[PDB]
Amino acid sequence: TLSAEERAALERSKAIEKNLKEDGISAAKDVKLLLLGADNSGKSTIVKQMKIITGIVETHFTFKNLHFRLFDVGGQRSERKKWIHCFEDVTAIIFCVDLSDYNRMHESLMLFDSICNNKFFIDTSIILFLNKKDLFGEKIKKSPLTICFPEYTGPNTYEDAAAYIQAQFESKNRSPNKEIYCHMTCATDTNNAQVIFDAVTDIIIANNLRGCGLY
Amino acid sequence: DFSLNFDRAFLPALYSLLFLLGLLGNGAVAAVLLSRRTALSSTDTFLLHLAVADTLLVLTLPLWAVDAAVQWVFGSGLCKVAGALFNINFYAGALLLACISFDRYLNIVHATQLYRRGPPARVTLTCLAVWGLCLLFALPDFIFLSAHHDERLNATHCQYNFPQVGRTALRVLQLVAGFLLPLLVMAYCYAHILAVLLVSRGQRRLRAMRLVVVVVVAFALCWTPYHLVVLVDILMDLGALARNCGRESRVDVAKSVTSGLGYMHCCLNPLLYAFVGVKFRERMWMLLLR
Amino acid sequence: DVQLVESGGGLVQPGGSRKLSCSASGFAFSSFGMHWVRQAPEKGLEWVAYISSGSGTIYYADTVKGRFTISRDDPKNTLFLQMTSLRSEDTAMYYCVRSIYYYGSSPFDFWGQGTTLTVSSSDIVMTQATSSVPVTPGESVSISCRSSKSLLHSNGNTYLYWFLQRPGQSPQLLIYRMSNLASGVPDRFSGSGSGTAFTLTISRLEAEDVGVYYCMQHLEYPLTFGAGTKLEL
Amino acid sequence: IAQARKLVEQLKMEANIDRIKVSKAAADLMAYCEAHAKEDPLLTPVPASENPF
Amino acid sequence: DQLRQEAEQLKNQIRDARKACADATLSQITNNIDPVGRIQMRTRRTLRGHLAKIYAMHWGTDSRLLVSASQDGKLIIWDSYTTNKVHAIPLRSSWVMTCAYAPSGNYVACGGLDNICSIYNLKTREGNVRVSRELAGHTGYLSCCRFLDDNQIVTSSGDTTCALWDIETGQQTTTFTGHTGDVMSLSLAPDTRLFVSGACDASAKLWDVREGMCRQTFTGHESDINAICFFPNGNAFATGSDDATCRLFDLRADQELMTYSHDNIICGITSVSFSKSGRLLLAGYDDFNCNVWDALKADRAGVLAGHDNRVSCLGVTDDGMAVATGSWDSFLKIWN
Ligand SMILES: NCCCC[C@H](NC(=O)[C@@H]1Cc2ccccc2CN1C(=O)CCC(=O)c1ccccc1)C(=O)NCC(c1ccccc1)c1ccccc1
Repeated sequence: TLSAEERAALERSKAIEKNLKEDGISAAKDVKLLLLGADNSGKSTIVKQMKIITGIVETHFTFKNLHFRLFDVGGQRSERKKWIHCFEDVTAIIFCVDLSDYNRMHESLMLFDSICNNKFFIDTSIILFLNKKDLFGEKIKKSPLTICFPEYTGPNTYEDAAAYIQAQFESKNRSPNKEIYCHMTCATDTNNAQVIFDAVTDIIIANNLRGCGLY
Repeated sequence: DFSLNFDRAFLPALYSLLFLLGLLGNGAVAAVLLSRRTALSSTDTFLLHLAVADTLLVLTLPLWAVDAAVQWVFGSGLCKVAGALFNINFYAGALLLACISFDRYLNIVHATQLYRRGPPARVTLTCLAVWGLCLLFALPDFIFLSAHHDERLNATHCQYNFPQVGRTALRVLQLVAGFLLPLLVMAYCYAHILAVLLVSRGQRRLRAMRLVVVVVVAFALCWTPYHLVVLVDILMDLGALARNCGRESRVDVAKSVTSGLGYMHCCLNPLLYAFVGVKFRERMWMLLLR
Repeated sequence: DVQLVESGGGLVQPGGSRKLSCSASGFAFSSFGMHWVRQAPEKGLEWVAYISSGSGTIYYADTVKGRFTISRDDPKNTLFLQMTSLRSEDTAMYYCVRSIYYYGSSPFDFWGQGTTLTVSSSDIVMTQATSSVPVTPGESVSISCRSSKSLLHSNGNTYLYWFLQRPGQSPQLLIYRMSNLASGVPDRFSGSGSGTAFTLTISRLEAEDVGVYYCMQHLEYPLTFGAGTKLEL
Repeated sequence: IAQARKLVEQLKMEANIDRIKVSKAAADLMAYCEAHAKEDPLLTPVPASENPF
Repeated sequence: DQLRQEAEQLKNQIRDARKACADATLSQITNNIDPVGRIQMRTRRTLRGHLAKIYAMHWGTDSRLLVSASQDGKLIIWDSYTTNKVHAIPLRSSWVMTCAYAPSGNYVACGGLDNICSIYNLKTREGNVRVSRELAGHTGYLSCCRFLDDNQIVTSSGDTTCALWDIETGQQTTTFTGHTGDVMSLSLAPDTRLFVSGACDASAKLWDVREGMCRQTFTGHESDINAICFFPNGNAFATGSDDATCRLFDLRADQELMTYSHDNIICGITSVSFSKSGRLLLAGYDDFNCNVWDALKADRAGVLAGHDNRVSCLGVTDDGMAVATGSWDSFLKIWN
């Protein structure tokens, strides 16, 4: 850095480093969540505060002094194994399930098992959403929940059927330190951001417990 | 002479064992933390400084063991240096434990207000402040500590030549800045951590609660016995009790034993704050493989 | 297109003060260092002041140190020069020049149109031996200039710049370190040298090459120019 | 029925290649890496005076 | 129906001819060559400033400038010698898995999960880096980018197809098809007339850029191929796979010459590169290390023990004076 022109080059580098540091700070309050689920599962209408912005679609709603970024990876039509590691550091996985699509239930269950047991997501918690309660309650009366799940043995009431569906999904965890925050949401449920926020709060606390040395 | 013989026959071995184990643990902690190529978290930095402080405190122990054995034979300069190092490291350890508790409280209770997208949250400012405050507290040790030649026992030990008021004031400062303030900060922070954890949802909260309770109980049990006896000595000196040879010997022996326990706490520090965390154990395994 | 326009010149009395404004339009003015270069009536170029990008670093010539002050207004894309006490030696045409410094850049590419100022009535020395050189089109030419210190640095870069000033127009950069052809110039120009002797050679001289050629050193401040060599047709 | 029509066509093109012995091919690799062996700073450490790093 | 039998017998004929050529293994001809010894290489530079994980990196043809792409949406150009940051280019999408440096040094390329290859012009009259063109047409993520000229770039995507673009017009000049899985990497031959690509179907094929035809296909890997590099003389290439092995193929022989597997290696290779001579073969694994192989004898000649996370990219300068490696720990290191 002896030369006059080399000194100015060093000055420019320090200007770049300052801007890079500033950009990182401005992107520190952002929580990155991954959206997953089959088609027509309501993964595009979870929180009505969308503010969106083929490929990867992002949604960047903000709520309670925290910037939430939702990434939807539908439309890739590729092998997940080769880009799943790109999301290795996401705070949590938001998994959506439609209770009114019996034929699509099995595909969703396979998706959950693969995502839950992926080597990269061995520690990322999952926020499972079971959408469209009203349709499920209307459809169960006409069609019992036996065709989709031949092993079902309990009654044919809404409370038991929903509980059994939740239990099956939770049975794929097969790992500790990873928790699933299951919730039931309807079409006219505005308080979906609240569910994600409080669920994320628990995930953040657990992560800090690991870093701080309390676990 | 009973107290002197007990010191002679007890202090050497205990201090040697403390030196060995404290070195082998705190040095290992410091090396494992310094092996990190990437940044270090706030609690990691505080633990590193605590390990350094404990290492220095245990390093100065064998000189004190020799002093207890026969006499000081290193002159007044080493008396001053050893005393300053001892007090600086003791205060640094106390304040670093308090800072660790505060950092844990901030990271757990106010988790959603301090969220950061995995940057290095540098905290060296508080470390520098702690070390400077410790030097400020130790200043009197630099000023006053000397090596008197007792004409009653024909011995030579590293003792303060303070006036009686000065000795009492130094004792009160020890009690306030070493025990009361750190203990209160730890109690508040960890009680709030427990309150937040009881209402959380997960499988990792149980170990966190148990570790928090163990840490608080360990600090209290290890340090209270010495400070209570120090308060007893202050009460005796200020005229609240009657002086006698038997009580003097009992006080001396109790001070020796409680100080041994207090230094055993700094010996145990790695087992509580360092070796119980999964992160530190993983780092230890990685370093050992290297 | 890149454009630098200066204003604020005119006639002033001795001991007064004036302000020169250079407004940029058409490039990232925030990212370019800016220079002030003045040319006294038919005398030659002289470096005045320099303000870095972000205003971190500022330099002045020994002649104007204290009297002049250079300021930059990034949001408005303007460059200022405040002159406090003006002597009769400050009369000249003031030029606004841009410079960007990074590995492999051209730090004197564009020059302003210039504004005329009139007032009523150690350093590296670079010399150009010849003042005039008659020549006709189609004939090769060579222009050389020496220096006191060796411009070659430990970096391996020879810090020397060649500028061409046409009659009635502002100077234009041709070679920025020792042989690097500035963007937009024809490839007929060439540069060579070693340490303290340098030469600029033009092949197949054209009718647009008539002007004055200046050789400048950028090794260390204050920047210094050559006397100038004129080509006569 | 039509997807595999081009698949067989490619294999016919790929199967008609004038190949050479691995002995000759392996030897050619050995010869090149030996000829251009003095110009490889990584294979043999370069003097510290000529190292830009 | 009959065509299926025709396909199978053609494969048998290819295998029959392939076996006929094999007379002696590569390790059987180069047994008497004295080893290269222990290659000890020490870090010389540590370029820091990237926040997220680094996914790609390329060397300038002048062997001094570097370009690195990170998941934080920044494309930084470094001065290797002084560790200065020449440029910092923000990206529209932070999901980037590749980056390339033009041979002339005037342009730089970027791409990733957005399915678009972005080209940024560095030598602009305005002094800032501007996105010159955005190439679209791939229906899946972008895996690799490589410049042929100032106006020609070859791209690889997860669509199971490659492409050749004309940057000026922006259209897709030629499309290469034949793979049955995601294409993860490609390397241009020194003469820029042939290039090979490694896909997730555990195969690689040699493509004639002028003709748009699959000249040859190479198999042998048990899993997906993650990296690929040409031999310096252009008559062979090496491939890295999740099989935890690297293999050397020969175009003229049309076979696999050697394997670089070790019993202690359990993880896959993320990057592969050669030295200037072609004797060392540097590969980056998921175990946070890079192993240097004696490409002629398949012996571990050294290890580049650095970085705290997976090594994602490798690079060797055109003059062979240094090796750069990037990892998920957001640090680039230059070795010599
Ligand atoms: N009667 C003669 C001994 C009166 C002091 C008493 N010595 C012991 O008990 C044992 C056993 C024992 C036996 C007989 C003779 C000497 C010792 C030394 N002891 C040590 O280990 C080392 C202590 C020391 O030489 C020291 C420490 C710091 C600064 C300067 C000197 C003691 O109270 N020492 C710890 C205490 C303290 C030390 C010095 C001044 C004031 C207080 C303390 C300091 C800081 C934090 C916590 C406690």
